[PDB]
Amino acid sequence: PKDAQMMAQILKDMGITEYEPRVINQMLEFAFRYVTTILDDAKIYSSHAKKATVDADDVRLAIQCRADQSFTSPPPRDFLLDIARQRNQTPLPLIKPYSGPRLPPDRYCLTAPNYRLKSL
Amino acid sequence: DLLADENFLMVTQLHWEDDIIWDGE
Amino acid sequence: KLKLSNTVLPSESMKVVAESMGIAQIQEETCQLLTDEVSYRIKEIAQDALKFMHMGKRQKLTTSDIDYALKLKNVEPLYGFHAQEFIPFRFASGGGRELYFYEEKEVDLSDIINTPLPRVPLDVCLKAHWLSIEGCQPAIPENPPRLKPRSIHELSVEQQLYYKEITEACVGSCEAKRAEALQSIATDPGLYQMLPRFSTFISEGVRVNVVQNNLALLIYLMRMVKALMDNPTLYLEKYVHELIPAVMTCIVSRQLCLRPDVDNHWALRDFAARLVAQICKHFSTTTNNIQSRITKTFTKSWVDEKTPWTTRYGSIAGLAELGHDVIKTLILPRLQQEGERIRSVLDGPVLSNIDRIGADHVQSLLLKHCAPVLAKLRPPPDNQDAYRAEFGSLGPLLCSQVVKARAQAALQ
Amino acid sequence: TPLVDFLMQLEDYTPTIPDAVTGYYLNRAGFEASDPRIIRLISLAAQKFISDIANDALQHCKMKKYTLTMEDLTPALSEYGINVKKPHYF
Amino acid sequence: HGDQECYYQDDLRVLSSLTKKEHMKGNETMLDFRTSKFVLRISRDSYQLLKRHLQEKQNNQIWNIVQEHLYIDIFDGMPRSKQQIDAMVGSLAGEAKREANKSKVFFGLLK
Amino acid sequence: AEKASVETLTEMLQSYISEIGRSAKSYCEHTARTQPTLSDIVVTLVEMGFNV
Repeated sequence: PKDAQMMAQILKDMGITEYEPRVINQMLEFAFRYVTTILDDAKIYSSHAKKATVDADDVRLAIQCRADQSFTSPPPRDFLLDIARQRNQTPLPLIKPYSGPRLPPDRYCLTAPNYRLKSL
Repeated sequence: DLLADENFLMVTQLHWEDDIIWDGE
Repeated sequence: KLKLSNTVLPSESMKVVAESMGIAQIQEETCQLLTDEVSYRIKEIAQDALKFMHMGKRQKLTTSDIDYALKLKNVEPLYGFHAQEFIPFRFASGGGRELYFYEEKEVDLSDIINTPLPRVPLDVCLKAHWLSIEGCQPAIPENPPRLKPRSIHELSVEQQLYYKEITEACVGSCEAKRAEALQSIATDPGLYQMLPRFSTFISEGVRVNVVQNNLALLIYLMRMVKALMDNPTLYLEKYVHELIPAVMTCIVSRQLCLRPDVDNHWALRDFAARLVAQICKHFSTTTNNIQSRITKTFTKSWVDEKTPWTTRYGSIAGLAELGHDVIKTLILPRLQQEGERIRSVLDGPVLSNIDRIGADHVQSLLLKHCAPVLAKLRPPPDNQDAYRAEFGSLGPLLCSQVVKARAQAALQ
Repeated sequence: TPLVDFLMQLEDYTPTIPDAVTGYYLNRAGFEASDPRIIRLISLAAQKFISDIANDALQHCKMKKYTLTMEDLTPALSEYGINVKKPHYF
Repeated sequence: HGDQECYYQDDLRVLSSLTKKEHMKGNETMLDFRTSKFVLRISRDSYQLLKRHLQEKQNNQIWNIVQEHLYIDIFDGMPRSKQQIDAMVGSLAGEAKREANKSKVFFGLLK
Repeated sequence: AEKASVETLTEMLQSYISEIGRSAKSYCEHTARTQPTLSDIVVTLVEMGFNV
């Protein structure tokens, strides 16, 4: 196909030699889902600005307002290094010698009487 | 191509039919 | 040298999607703006789905890797639908859509119900074996592969003792011993470099074992040949020039021992020999050497006047098991001769010879082959007396065999 | 306790989806088969969702019965807030 | 891109994808590469030839990029061979300073 | 039925069983338990809008 032969070149440019045949079919299904939610929001933004033609600033708005919600990322390095030094300053606690099975408080564990219904 | 290994395998170069024993005695 | 490029999706696919949605009259710079954004998100996910491939220790990107790569980027793994509320399915993968390019795009709703469900495979188990014994890798099936000096034999004494045990087990004194020895022949990877001595033991054995027609000795040797053939490791067509005249002799030879009684096995000796004969013509095939040579010997065994009837029955079986077209092209112009031979055995009173038994077996085999040869190339109309144009050998019983074949086809 | 009564009746009830298949997709998400009746209620809830979507799609087909097309699933899931996607790339 | 060392192909492919600004504003690996400093351990025998080609005004722009984005950690010794430099490079913001690898580490076993 | 309409609906069915799997396990483990009762699914199905 046309758009399915370009999908095998996006993977081969990323060095993916081996892949399942259903991999191309659902990256095209995601790419179709992504463009019919940019352009669906683009004509919502065009009707907000009251213009009959969806021009390039509408797609510039609908991309950056969908990328502000959908595609997130891990926390940044200046945020990870601040919560590290706030946590790594606290000294390590000592251990009670014969406390038993060392566990968190019981509202943080998964150890409850764990009931079930009576069969009748 | 006549120097291919198969040409020299003795199934293709031997009258092995003569071996089949018919009514031996 | 690296000529790495940046491949994006085509823009002429993005205008088709836009005008099939209600957004008409889009510019090219508007349309190029769509295809570099979505081609980045495909590249961002396929680079992120390659993290799950490496972590799962696979070299193939499965369909579930993109489901976790999408969930990692806070996008729902759902592909077919998108739920604005997101509450019915929250980042839950539905496994994609089983769709094709060459699909039918319309099915009947009772076709999907009546098909049998695939078999759930075996659960995961833990088996242990040995990669290395003090440095050496064993050849188990869980592993992949001036006086001149006094010379040594090319076999070890463990290998020579193994050959002696396997050959003394394969002469069938005990049946469990045979069966293991046959499986040992069927899957020993190191059974090459011992194969000349096995081929010579087979060949020499049949020839001094037809001097007195010792049927077991022969049935065990034919099973040894069959166990030699299905071994995938060894290279056999260097030794097939000894293997083939041994099997032809089992099929085309007279029986020196009691003519009746074990003729039932004799038919199987000719059944096992014709099976391995057509398996040898299936493999080892080059132009006009093996299959045509045994076909020519079988046909001049057939057209030979006044044959031994044991040889006749064996050659008939041998030409019979050669496949679809061979009986379609060879058994056709010969029915009258077969009928005349049957009539001669019937008329002559002589009953204490083996001629009558040979005739009955030959006629039954020929009639079964003729039945599908007919079921295969014509409709089943006029199955009562039209076969009387072919001397009336099998007739209505042949028609009943064709009907049974049709019932088996309906069951399939 | 109407639902507690229903789950107690769910023993001796065989649902349209097998428990070897409903329990497979529950084990995939950490839900382990402690009680068969709970697996059966989950199976029946999934069945009701698919059946309700199908019945709405049939009312749309009757308005425009017989064949279910993607243009019947599209307005049927639109009141659910689910925008279904055409394939369009095969 | 094609005069870059063969070991860098993966990073080079991620970069070929990155063409916009907002594509890089949510990558968080090239965002931390742009703010950090490449360490670039070089010898003093080779740094004298480098600084005699950068302190001149003829190349004051590439010298401005070097002293903004690159650390240079100088060691006094022989210049390393190519198959020894190939053994210790390969990372992003790589070949870290010797002042990081000089802390006292209690690498012994307990009793 | 149409072929793409069947693989659509059986993808919503697998995603629905997998969502009561992940959410009723989350509601019971929030209450420090390991296997879910009836009261954990009738709150799971409420949070998916089911009208039990």
